[PDB]
Amino acid sequence: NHTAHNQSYKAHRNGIKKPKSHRHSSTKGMDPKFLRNQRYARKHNK
Amino acid sequence: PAGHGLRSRTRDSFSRAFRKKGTIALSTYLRIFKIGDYVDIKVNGAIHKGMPHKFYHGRTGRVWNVTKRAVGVEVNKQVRNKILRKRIHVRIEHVQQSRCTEEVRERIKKNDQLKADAKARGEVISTKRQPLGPKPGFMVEGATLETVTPIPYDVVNDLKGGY
Amino acid sequence: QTKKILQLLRLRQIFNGVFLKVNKATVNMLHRVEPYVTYGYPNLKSIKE
Amino acid sequence: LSNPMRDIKVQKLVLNISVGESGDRLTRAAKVLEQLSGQSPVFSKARYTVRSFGIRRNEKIACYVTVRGEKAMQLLESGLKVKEYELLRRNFSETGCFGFGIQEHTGIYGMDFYVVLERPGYRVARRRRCKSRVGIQHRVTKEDSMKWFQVKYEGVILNK
Amino acid sequence: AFIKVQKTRAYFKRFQVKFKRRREGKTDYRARNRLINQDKNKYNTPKYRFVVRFTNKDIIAQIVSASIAGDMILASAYANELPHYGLEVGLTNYAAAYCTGLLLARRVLKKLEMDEEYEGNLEVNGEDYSVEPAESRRPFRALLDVGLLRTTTGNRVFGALKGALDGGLDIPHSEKRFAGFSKDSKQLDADVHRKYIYGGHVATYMQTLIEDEPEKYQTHFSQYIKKGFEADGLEEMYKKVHAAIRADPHKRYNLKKLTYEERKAKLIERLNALNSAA
Amino acid sequence: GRRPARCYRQIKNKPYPKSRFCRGVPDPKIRIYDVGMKKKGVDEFPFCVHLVSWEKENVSSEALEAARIACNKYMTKSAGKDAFHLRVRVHPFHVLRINKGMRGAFGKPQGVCARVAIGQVLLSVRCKDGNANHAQEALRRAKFKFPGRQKIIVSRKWGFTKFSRTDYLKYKSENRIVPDGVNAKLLGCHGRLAARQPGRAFLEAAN
RNA sequence: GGAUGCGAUCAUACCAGCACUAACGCACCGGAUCCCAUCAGAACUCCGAAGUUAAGCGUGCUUGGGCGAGAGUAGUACUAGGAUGGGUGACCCCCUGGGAAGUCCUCGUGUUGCAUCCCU
RNA sequence: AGCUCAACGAGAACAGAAAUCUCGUGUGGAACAGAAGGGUAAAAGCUCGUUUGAUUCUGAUUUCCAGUACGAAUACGAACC
RNA sequence: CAAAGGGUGUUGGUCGAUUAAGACAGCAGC
RNA sequence: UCAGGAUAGCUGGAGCUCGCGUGCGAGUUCUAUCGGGUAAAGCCAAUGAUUAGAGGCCUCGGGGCCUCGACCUAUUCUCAAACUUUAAAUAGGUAGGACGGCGCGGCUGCUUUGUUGAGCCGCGCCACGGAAUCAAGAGCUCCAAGUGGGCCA
Ligand SMILES: [K+]
Ligand SMILES: [K+]
Ligand SMILES: [K+]
Ligand SMILES: [K+]
Ligand SMILES: [K+]
Ligand SMILES: [K+]
Ligand SMILES: [K+]
Ligand SMILES: [K+]
Ligand SMILES: [Mg+2]
Ligand SMILES: [Mg+2]
Ligand SMILES: [Mg+2]
Ligand SMILES: [Mg+2]
Ligand SMILES: [Mg+2]
Ligand SMILES: [Mg+2]
Ligand SMILES: [Mg+2]
Ligand SMILES: [Mg+2]
Ligand SMILES: [Mg+2]
Ligand SMILES: [Mg+2]
Ligand SMILES: [Mg+2]
Ligand SMILES: [Mg+2]
Ligand SMILES: [Mg+2]
Ligand SMILES: [Mg+2]
Ligand SMILES: [Mg+2]
Ligand SMILES: [Mg+2]
Ligand SMILES: [Mg+2]
Ligand SMILES: [Mg+2]
Repeated sequence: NHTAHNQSYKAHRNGIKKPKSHRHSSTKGMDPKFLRNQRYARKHNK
Repeated sequence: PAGHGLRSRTRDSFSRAFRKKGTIALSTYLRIFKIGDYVDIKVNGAIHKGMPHKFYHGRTGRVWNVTKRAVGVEVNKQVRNKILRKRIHVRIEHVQQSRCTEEVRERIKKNDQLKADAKARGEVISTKRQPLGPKPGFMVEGATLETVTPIPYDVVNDLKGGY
Repeated sequence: QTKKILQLLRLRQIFNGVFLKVNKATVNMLHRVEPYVTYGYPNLKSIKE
Repeated sequence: LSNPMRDIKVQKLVLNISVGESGDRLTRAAKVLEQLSGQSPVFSKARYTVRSFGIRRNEKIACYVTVRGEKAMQLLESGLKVKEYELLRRNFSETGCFGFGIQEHTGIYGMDFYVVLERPGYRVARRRRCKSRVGIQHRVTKEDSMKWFQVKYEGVILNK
Repeated sequence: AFIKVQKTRAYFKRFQVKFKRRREGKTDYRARNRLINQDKNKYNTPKYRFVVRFTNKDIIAQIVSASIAGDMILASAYANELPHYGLEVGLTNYAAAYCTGLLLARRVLKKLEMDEEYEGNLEVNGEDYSVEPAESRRPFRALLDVGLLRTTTGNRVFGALKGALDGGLDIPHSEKRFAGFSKDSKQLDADVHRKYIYGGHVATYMQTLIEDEPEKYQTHFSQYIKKGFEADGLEEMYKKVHAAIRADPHKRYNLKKLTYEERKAKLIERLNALNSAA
Repeated sequence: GRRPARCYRQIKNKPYPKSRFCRGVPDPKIRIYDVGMKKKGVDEFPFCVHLVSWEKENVSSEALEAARIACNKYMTKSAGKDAFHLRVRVHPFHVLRINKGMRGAFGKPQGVCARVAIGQVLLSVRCKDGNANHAQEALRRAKFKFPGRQKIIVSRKWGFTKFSRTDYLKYKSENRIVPDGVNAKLLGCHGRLAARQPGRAFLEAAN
């Protein structure tokens, strides 16, 4: 029916793969009110 | 779904501590959360809104968003051969500020001054910590020696308090 | 676990040998592969040979 | 012990008429209290349905009214006068309270007289803010209530 | 028959004590939580509470902000210090509450160095007032914390609220609870509200007793008579007090815990006495 | 009828006591756990001997009653009806199931048994020093009623109390012992002082 | 040294009984015209200041209960790894490591922030 | 917004084990539509007042998981209440 | 593959009792 | 749909982007910190189950003043996958720098009583690599096979 046998072995053949971490992360899902003002702040930045 | 509800197997994990029920102390609501801070997720059983899934209970994550009543938290989750960066929003009642990096900031300053002091005198050093190493030799003053020997066996003593 | 630790010690073959500095970090690693290894304190003669 | 703030007084007088059934009788019984006390009585409802007593749940089966001040004293002496200023020793509760019942008094209805005795300062247990408990020494005891009844109305306590 | 002890060992083992302020009957933590909880995206933005408390003989007003170590007092005003301004009697009535609220409003604005910009209401006519925002600065904002009292129409707490509003403070509110508001008409009667601000209701009662029960007037208003205050002269007094406020706003007697040695010595004496008995 | 005891000798399942989940459980065979003069005072029977289990096994309630009856009869004849107190120290709270193909094989409750551990006392007898031989012999007969291996150990404690015989006399001579029927209460130095009696108040704990 | 207002920590702070308190307070307390409030001016609300520290609040005490801490229980129970270890088995010793919990015993009974006021 | 429940103790004409009324104790031993678990005491329980956020517009996230859908839930944004 | 339970088979060990003031067996008249 | 298929995983081929110990990687430990309710333990703690006496014997029933049982107090034997105050071992999460820190300025329609915050930007300065061990290196993409009956300790 079911078993986890050998599944950890399969995962470790090429894993465990950590996601690539970049200096800047996506802003999707953050507070739109904060994001909208930040866009205006960069627009008038000088 | 698919044979298990959202809060299945949470009889103990989501229950309040003994004699620690009722009103939540207000220091919880006076905490300040900033982007990049580390927080430990601890579900409070009394607050039923914004509560994370049982998996995230007892996990430490990084704050990536702040809302009126909740903080966005990034938690690593291992799925087969990959680690996923799970982004969840949690009400601040379920999060505690973690002390996992409490020693970092103070350590950096001490390292900076030690290098600065060594730089002025032209002596290259290393500020790295080291694990416990072997102890040096030393002398111990003699004292009365207590002799330890095996005890004769007694069946009557093979029970807490004896028979 | 044992397989990983022996690799970190560079013991990939039976009867291979290596030196190891003594500290709590290394000693605790060695404690976890006890039945697969034997070790001790080498004298000057042993290191020379 | 002789401080003026330790003087006993009648906090309130409660007249209860448990007719045991709704309808015209309850309406007439309520009118008796209103004229006897001068204020609108309250209609109590049965907590549980009991077929033996013939009362259904959430049905008005009794009426009572609370009286305070001079009228409580005026309406209390009348009850004791009918009772001949004599009460049984068991009629006094351990919490400094006592009561009696008359069966003569629309019609004729039997009333239930209960008196609550309190010293000044009982507000501490009644106020909303800083609600507390009255000191044990300051509470009215069973003995204190008996002495008050024996000096206020020079009554007699029959142990029987 | 013998009754089982209700408060046994098991009862106390599992008993959880409420918060000290709750079991002392002084703090409603449901209200407090919703008063001090600030939006997390506002960070260290204090949420000030206009705390008004009434005692049997005094009125306490405070501007309070919450912190982990405890509440911080920005400004305070007591009705007991109103005699410094002229008000000698009735330090707990509706008019005194208005004066106390006004004094706090001018003091906090004085501390914030913005009292010149916001002078408050200059025409106290009993109408609902709210200080309009200035040009280069918004008015100070605070929230009313009434405590455990009942928020009834005409309550003294709303009299202090009106004084704070007339002093130039922004306090969210409505007119449904000011003195003079009518439940049926759903309107605020300015004349009645103005009457309470200057103690007109107090003056009316003083005149009623004089005409009907002069003996009761002497006792019920002994302090008023002792200081030569008449019913018709109360309105002028409060107006003078309001102008004054805007012009310029260890031996031990308790026993000490016995030391371990002292307590043990007394225990031995009792123990020996009990043994020597019988 | 009932299966041979070897079928359920080994402790293989988690405890399965009678509860709202397991219904229709037959009553245990053993219902009496104290025999003899059970009203005798603590000071009457100083001697105490135990029949101690030496294996981890299940003991059926049927065997427990059989051992009690066998031990009781010999002791009554050998020593008398009022010269001993026998107490069964084990209660059967585990329910055994029986499956009367393998589809839906979860069995119905058959009987009850006791989950005994190594070194656990099975039976205890207290009497006078003069009847020590009879008490040990009575437990010997009861040993043949149990499935595993037991052992006879003479207790160093006073009867069924938790105090050693030397300590019991030491405390009793100091007037620190308050009889409580078969039990013995030791007076310390705690509680309300007025509760104690003139000759029963102490400054230091009994050590 | 304390009280009061708002608090933080939420029993070392709770519960029970007994005892005690200068000053300012805080209370109890007086009244029911007005706002408000009920069967009920008890409560809530408004106005007031004759009386009392009786209670509340505060402090102390108890071979008090509870709670907190230590010791001990105990290197015991259990447990990670090891053995062509013992044993018919059930189970158990030893090797490289980790390591509890009632009873019993001793001790403790809050600490503290802002503001105002009394002791001054 | 106010209130405190189950239970017990001591009292009151008819009235009793059990009607209603009074005081006291009462950490929830009650209640919260239903299974069980968790949770809740100036409340999430009980009684009253006013009401329709059981509304409109997308997107994001969690649970399921292939990191697809559906169901369900959560945190925001922009409106109207 | 073997059990409970047994052996005055034999080998170790543990507790107690008796014995040059004469034990034990047999013999003798305690 | 259950003798099948697709899907992900495991696998090959094709490479590409870099790197040469200054690696930012690790089925390991160390240090710091966080979560847990199994083993054991507990009932002399809640809930449930359960044995016996002792004292008090007020008040309720039982029978014959006596008397047994109910009751109350302090003890006591023995228990729980769907009980629990407490509570391991093993295992689980996070962190240990150059994507660091500080100073001086600037931007905003968001936020504040408040150039008060929040995030971001510019300039200047500092930063011996900031635990151990190892690192037959690290990352990324494409196309596709087989497999989707397992069995043993
Ligand atoms: K299930
Ligand atoms: K046997
Ligand atoms: K409410
Ligand atoms: K009550
Ligand atoms: K042999
Ligand atoms: K335990
Ligand atoms: K129990
Ligand atoms: K396939
Ligand atoms: Mg499906
Ligand atoms: Mg699944
Ligand atoms: Mg409120
Ligand atoms: Mg099984
Ligand atoms: Mg009154
Ligand atoms: Mg006093
Ligand atoms: Mg104590
Ligand atoms: Mg439920
Ligand atoms: Mg929803
Ligand atoms: Mg054998
Ligand atoms: Mg085939
Ligand atoms: Mg494929
Ligand atoms: Mg842990
Ligand atoms: Mg579990
Ligand atoms: Mg469990
Ligand atoms: Mg267990
Ligand atoms: Mg196939
Ligand atoms: Mg298959």
